Amino acid sequence: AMSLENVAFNVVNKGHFDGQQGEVPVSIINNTVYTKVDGVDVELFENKTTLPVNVAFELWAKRNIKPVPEVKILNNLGVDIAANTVIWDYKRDAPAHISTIGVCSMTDIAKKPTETICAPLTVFFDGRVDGQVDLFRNARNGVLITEGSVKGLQPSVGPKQASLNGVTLIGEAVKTQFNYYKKVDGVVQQLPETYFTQSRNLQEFKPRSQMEIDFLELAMDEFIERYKLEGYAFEHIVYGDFSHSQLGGLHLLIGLAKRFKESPFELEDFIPMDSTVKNYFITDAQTGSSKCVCSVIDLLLDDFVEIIKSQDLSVVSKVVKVTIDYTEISFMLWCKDGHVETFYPKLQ
Amino acid sequence: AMSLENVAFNVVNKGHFDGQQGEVPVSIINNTVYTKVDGVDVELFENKTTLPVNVAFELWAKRNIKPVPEVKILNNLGVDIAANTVIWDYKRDAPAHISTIGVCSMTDIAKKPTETICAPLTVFFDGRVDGQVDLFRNARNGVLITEGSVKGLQPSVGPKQASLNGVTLIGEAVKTQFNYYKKVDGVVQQLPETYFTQSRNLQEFKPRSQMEIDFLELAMDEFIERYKLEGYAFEHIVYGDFSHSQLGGLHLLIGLAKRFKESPFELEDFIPMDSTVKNYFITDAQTGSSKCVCSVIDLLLDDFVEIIKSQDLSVVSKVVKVTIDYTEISFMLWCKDGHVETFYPKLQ
Amino acid sequence: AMSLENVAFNVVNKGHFDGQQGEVPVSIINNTVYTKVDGVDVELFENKTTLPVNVAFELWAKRNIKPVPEVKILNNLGVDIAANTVIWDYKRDAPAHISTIGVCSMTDIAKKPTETICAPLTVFFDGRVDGQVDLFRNARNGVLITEGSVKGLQPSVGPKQASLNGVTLIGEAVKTQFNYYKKVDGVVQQLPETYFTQSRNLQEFKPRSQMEIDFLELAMDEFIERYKLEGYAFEHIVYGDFSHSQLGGLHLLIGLAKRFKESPFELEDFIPMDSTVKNYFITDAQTGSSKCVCSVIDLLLDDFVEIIKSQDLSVVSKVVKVTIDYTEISFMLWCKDGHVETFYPKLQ
Amino acid sequence: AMSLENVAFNVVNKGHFDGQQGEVPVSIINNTVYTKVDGVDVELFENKTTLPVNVAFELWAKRNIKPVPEVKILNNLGVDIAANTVIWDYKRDAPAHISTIGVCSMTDIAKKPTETICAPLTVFFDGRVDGQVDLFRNARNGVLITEGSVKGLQPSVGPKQASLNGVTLIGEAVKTQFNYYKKVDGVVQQLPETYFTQSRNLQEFKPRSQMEIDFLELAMDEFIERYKLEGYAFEHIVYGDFSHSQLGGLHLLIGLAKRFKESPFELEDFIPMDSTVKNYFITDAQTGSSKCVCSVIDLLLDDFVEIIKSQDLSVVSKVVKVTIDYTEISFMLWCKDGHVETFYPKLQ
Amino acid sequence: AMSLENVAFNVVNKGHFDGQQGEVPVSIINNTVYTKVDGVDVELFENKTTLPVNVAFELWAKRNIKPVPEVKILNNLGVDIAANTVIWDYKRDAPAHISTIGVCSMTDIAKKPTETICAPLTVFFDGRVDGQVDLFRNARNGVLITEGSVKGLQPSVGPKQASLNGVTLIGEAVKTQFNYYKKVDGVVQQLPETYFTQSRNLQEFKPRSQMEIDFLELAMDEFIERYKLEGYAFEHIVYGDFSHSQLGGLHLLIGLAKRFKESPFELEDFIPMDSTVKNYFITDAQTGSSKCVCSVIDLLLDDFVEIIKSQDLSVVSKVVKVTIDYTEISFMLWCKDGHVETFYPKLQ
Ligand SMILES: Cc1nc(C)c(CN)[nH]1
Ligand SMILES: Cc1nc(C)c(CN)[nH]1
Ligand SMILES: Cc1nc(C)c(CN)[nH]1
Ligand SMILES: Cc1nc(C)c(CN)[nH]1
Ligand SMILES: Cc1nc(C)c(CN)[nH]1
Repeated sequence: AMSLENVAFNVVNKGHFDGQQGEVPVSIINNTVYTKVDGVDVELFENKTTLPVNVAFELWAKRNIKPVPEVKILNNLGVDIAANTVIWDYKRDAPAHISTIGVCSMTDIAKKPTETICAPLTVFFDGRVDGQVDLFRNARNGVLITEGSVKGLQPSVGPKQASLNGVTLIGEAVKTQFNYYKKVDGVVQQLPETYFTQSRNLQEFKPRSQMEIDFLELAMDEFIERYKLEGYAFEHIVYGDFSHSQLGGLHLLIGLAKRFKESPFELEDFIPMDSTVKNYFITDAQTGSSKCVCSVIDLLLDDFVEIIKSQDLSVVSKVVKVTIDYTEISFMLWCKDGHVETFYPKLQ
Repeated sequence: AMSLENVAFNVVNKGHFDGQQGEVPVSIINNTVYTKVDGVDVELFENKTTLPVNVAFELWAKRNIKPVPEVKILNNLGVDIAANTVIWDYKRDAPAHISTIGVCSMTDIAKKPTETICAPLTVFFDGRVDGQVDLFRNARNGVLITEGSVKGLQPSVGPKQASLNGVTLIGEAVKTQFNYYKKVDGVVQQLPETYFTQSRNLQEFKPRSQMEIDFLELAMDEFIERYKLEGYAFEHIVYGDFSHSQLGGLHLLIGLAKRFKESPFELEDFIPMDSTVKNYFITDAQTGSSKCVCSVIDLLLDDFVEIIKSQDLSVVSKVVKVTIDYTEISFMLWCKDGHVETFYPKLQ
Repeated sequence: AMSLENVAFNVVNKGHFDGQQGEVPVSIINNTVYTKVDGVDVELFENKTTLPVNVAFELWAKRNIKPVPEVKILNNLGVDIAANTVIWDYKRDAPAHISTIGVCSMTDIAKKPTETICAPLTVFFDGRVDGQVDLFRNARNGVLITEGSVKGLQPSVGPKQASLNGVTLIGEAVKTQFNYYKKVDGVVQQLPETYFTQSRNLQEFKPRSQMEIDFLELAMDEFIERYKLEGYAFEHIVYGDFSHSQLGGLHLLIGLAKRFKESPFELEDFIPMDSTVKNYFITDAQTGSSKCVCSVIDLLLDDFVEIIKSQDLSVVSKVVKVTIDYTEISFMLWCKDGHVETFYPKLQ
Repeated sequence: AMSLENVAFNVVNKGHFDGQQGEVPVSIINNTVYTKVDGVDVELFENKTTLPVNVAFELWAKRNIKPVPEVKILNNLGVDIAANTVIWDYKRDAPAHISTIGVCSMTDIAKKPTETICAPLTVFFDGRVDGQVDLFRNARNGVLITEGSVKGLQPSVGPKQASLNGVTLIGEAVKTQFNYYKKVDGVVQQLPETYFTQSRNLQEFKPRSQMEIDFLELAMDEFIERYKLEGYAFEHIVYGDFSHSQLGGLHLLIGLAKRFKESPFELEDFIPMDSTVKNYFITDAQTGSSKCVCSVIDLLLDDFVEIIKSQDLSVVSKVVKVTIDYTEISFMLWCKDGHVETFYPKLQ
Repeated sequence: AMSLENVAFNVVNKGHFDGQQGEVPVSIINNTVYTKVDGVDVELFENKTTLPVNVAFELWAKRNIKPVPEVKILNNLGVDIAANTVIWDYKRDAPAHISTIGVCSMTDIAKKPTETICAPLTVFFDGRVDGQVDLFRNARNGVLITEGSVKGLQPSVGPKQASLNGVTLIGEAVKTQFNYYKKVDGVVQQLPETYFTQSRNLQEFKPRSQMEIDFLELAMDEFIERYKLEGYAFEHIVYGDFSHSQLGGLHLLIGLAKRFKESPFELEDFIPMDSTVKNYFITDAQTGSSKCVCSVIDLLLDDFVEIIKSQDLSVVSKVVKVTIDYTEISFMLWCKDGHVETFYPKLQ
């Protein structure tokens, strides 16, 4: 019994769509939904999507308010659509998926994921919702998350963090670590062994290991001494070189976080979306060092050290493929005389 | 139980809002309402009003589909709002009135016209709706239309024509001639003696008298001979003078209609709204004669002849006030040697 | 090697997309594409679709410029997408189908219809394009049109008319009558026996039989006499009754065409799309007779007479199902004393 | 002698509308007003209102630049319109009122508040403007503010703070505490005894009493000990419970301010407007505790303690009505064994 | 070989336009350019200019990514257009100039600055680009910047700072100090002796001299004592007077920076553009002191002290003209009894 005024009533009275009965007067102008409160219009939703305003408003109101996988993880697993929920992409302020199943009459391709239209699409299933583990078992393509064991199904432990209403966090009052399962053409696939990105911000970066605590506290030459990193080009790769017009390295988020405490810099997010590897046009404010495409990855420093220390350094240039967030990331490894020159997430 | 999807269901299934239950999926883009019909969007309403798209859509769906007074008549009588209906202005493709009573939650100032908010406004009442003659009796300010007698109330016979879904016509299968009543501060007013404009189109003009039949069939000098119009400047005023750069006269719609059969002309309606007197920037295609503001009135030729023949012609210039469509229309009368030079609906 | 400036170059220089090389400067404002011609912007395309302006522009430039099936026929046959072409819906000024195959990078779901994404969709194939009869043979779901015989495939003769650049016509210099074939899950279907709508306009209606020539020339009571139509309510159904406030019958386009020569009327197309049965809110200008939902079908009068004369008239009300344009159209048959009262394409 | 170019001249040259003579070239595109400065367009005003761009621009330029009552106070007193000024709502970036009196030709319902149209509306009068105390005396409905005594009129001391150009503050160089007067139907009404909200921000919260200084400095169990708050559920109500998936209590702004210093949290203002009680969808970043509708009020902790300590605690659940900012706020009081379980501003 | 999809490919893959070959699917909706990434639209550019969206997108992608003169300097020198580059105005998010030369087909007035159309316009030339010093020599009107000497041309040393991707800085890894040259009507003009504004922010203000270090550390009466500023009204002019309703003085950015550390204030930038003298509507949050037009200049305190100490103080009021950023700034000097009362950048 869906309607614009009923979705708006739910937004005004419940903070989101809660299936409540009622209507509030709504007015649509430009790409913004308004409601009349004591004679005047009050903005409820500014549409930043490529969907019609009322359709985007309904999808946002029907967004999942439970901790869910980060959009980069769902994308890396090939999720096309979600079963009976909307995964809201908070970075893009838009639905993570084009179509829906049992959510909105305008975007729905089906009411239930068991409809033959869904068979070729990778449907996201949530084991926390009743019947969705069974729906995953009968779906030809899909990705399932659960809080515990699924009889017979071999699990893949996902990252510790999940997104709750746009806030990435490692849950204390809620579970954020899920078991992951994937199926392609009716067959359960073996999810690869993988590292996970840490999903930290540059402004509120917090070290998550003793190595990371030492990197941020210690000076460059003494940290490299303590962790036996001589010859691995951490000076260029992690710390960054701000001496020439073109900024050198600076590919690990922790390096950007360290630099940020001393002097500010501009990071232009020219493809603003959640992704395992991010690309920024960086301009260092202090020196004027800059780089058009500086690929940045947020790995735990211990994981990055483990990755770089497990490479054969006897070749000038090669592609090193590492599974991170379930996807294969290609790193360009440059060496000279058995020592690393640079190691960066390869720009395709 | 109003909603956008329910108004749209009524539009799609009943042609207008009929109070039916149901919903159809709707999408709003730009200022247009669309509905999904077998996978594709079909336009239902393009907003040409200054109201929000969804609000205009609802008001148009809730328009009065019965023959109603033309907007120029309602305006001339000072109608501010209508009781429990929407008068759709088809010349502007917008609601004739700013607010509503018992129609739409966004535009409603009241649910019933008996609310004290309505007392200072001239409410339009329709005797054809049960209880509205009584509502008019208790309203402080109002305009009432009826098909027959109202006990005690002295009627004012309105024009023969009414607007049915934007089509002005003299009804054969429906009654279009109404009795009119008006109240100002609780007192039933004596509506003045009035002429009525004929509301005819230039393209499909039809004569409504023998004088009008003769005007369109006979040549200029023989019509003026037959009707003793010598010295009344019908050559300039009605027929029009296309000999100089500035078009002479041409203020009566019948004259424009006659000219139209021989050669076409451009009429720029720069204030496109329903009004007793219309103003056009006219460019005659055959001669190139033109005039920025050519005021045009559609009076029955017999009425215009009666008006001009009842004027004292012994003064160079004066204002002749005529009650047309219940309003006072000032005309400018120009004379010389006891004969008319020009007579036009005055530009203020 | 697709681009906005290249599509625009093709539009400006070839009238449509012809695969030519070149670019013209383009500017996009509002929902309109402009091109600079000697210092000033000239409109090329105004987007009336729900797609992004540049995407709609490309699809319209890449429209099929050959006579193709009318959108109502494709819809009735369940066509979801077209193979390597765009069917432009000129009644909606939008693409007939949501997605494309080998046409535009933004709307493409595949490059070739042989991709497994297309298997569950009914793909439209054009025998006039090389290899498309073979593509239809290997497609699981599809609709095929041809100019002649396909070995082994039993044909279904389609209507005489086809749409050429939005102009429906029976071709003299081009073939417009196609053989139709359909497959559901790999099985060649037996297309039902069907009547066809004539797709005529009200303004330029032309009779296509002696019965139709007689209907338009003869008076009501003598036509009904000549064709033994006494007791079939053609007076109400076809001719129309303009005596009461609610317009009676008027469900056959030929009747609207006949009425149109005597007096004009307003037809509000509230669901403006190509369909076998059309619904209009009609207001007769001469009488003021009106009806919110007047279903109108354009059948050849001989076909309508054959349909109504082949019905059992011994029941008050029943649903009469007729295959028209390959689809099942429900009609409502109302009888009394063995005679027809009304027979109209049923409003669901 | 109003004009768009004259309002723009005043904005460019005086920072607001100052009644100066002159014009600057203006261009309107989208919903933004621009001015040409040395060959290029410079944004003057981005319209975020539901009014036409030029109308909103004029109202914003004509905004009151003196300390005025906060919009929540005016709303709580039922103010419909202001006399000869615009109260700009900085939180909504729109005029606080639909219409004006003597301000803008597009929004004006009258030029002077003495016009009969204003009689039924509660007009806001400013005693600091000459003649407005007299206008209030003759107005049927209205709200008056003054800096001192009005002969015969019994005053209501308002809050210490007022809004100056969107900045809420307790004035040192200007008076921000006003006397308030209200009239309904020609009769001066007795304004109730009321508490006042403190209007503080979460990010720049400052304690305004020794109790508040102790709440922010002291730990939970020692503050409750010092102020004899045992059994009043301040642990749940003020401090907040972040242990379960649903966040417990957290209804006093000071509690949110204390929590904010330790760890951040998201507050979704889903009805973004000035109001005595605010509703937020809160997501605690540290724990993942969340609540869809967390009603938040900014009372001085001493006032909240006085309110909760003056309640009978011998009932399971009841509505406690408290006058705050002149309006009656309903609080839901939940008790068990003579002790408080929760006390929150009741969600209607 | 320019195209929208090629500019977008360059933005996605290089961070800006780099002349690379390739295309990415693009969609334009509203005034925003999007690209499809794994099924969903990702925003590439939100148009805030008065140019068409695709044109602004191309100009922004083709922006100069090298340290360039700040827009205020180019404006002060009368620059109309740039040679074969786009100077992006980051404060206005728009191109600094209306037209281009050899950049975009929509905005280009010429391909090379040697075309007679450019002769009357002051073209900006960059000596760092090959052939541009020669182009300047043959241009009738122009402004040239270089890193070193130009044979025969007498240089003007510009400011230390330049804008790199919107970041104003004094370069360490890149040169930001340029030599400036100007030509009017084929004749090299002598650039005047000039002071330079420091281009500092209020939030991240840093002292650039011992006098500035002392101003920020020392109290008002002791700083004035140390620098012999008694009688120069620094208390009013630089420190600001927040005691009356109208804020006194506060015309030097360093004064606003000092005040900012103690208490916050609102600065309304009503003409948001880069300029030597800025105008703000300031509201002090602590006191409620305010001023509609507070002209603010960021001079090094030593330079401002030198300017004010080099004035004759024996007149009530006079205009003091000082060349700053190459332009003549008029200062209003008010004196009494041989002492300064106020000294502010005169509001024209
Ligand atoms: C997360 C979110 N909420 C809203 C109201 C939006 C629209 N910009 N986005
Ligand atoms: C009379 C009318 N019908 C419609 C669908 C409109 C919107 N332009 N106006
Ligand atoms: C058939 C058609 N041509 C054009 C240029 C359009 C856009 N309204 N539609
Ligand atoms: C307070 C305010 N000033 C302006 C220019 C606006 C428009 N967003 N709002
Ligand atoms: C500097 C800049 N980049 C972009 C994507 C814009 C559009 N707002 N402006």
